[PDB]
Amino acid sequence: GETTDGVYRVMTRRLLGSTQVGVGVMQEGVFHTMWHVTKGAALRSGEGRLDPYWGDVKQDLVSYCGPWKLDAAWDGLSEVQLLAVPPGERAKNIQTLPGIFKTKDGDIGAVALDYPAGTSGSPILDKCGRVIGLYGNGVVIKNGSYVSAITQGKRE
Amino acid sequence: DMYIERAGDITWEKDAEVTGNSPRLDVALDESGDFSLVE
Ligand SMILES: C=Cc1cc[n+](C)n1C
Repeated sequence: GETTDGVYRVMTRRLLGSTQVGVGVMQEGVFHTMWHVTKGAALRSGEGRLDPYWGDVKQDLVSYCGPWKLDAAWDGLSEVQLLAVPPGERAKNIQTLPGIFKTKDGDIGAVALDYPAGTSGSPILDKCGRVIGLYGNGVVIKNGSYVSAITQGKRE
Repeated sequence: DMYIERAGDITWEKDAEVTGNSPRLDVALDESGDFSLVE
């Protein structure tokens, strides 16, 4: 299958027609997406198969073919870009200054951008093009708008 | 049966569209991976 680094759509033919359920990142031979997109199921890439390797429901992350490779972090000051990949639409970069999710276990960056559910797993990047996390696990605030955490895994 | 299809390279775009605010929110994360607002 295709193992070239980059951003990929995650599709299914189980529902009506071909439906985009999410997005992911291929880096260093490992496919990275959010757990809620695949539910830990195996994936196809052309004629090849990608098996899950690590996952965690609470972090809402999953890696295929190897361990989680993404380790860049938001610096807490600079604007970032969401590389949104919406269903049936071309990949597009959106620049934004993240907000913060404050939790009892520390603070996490958060992006206030609203895209269809099928955009979950789209990468958020810093100015060097490094992936600092994935978009698509967040909350709906007072005025009904969506705010996603910048969700990043640990590189063992 | 799920499958993947390449959608692009991962690069920073100079002069990309700039939008979104930066809210500071108190949140809780449950064991099922769901975030909720703390008030
Ligand atoms: C990726 C976007 C997303 C995930 C969950 N919701 C409600 N939305 C709008």
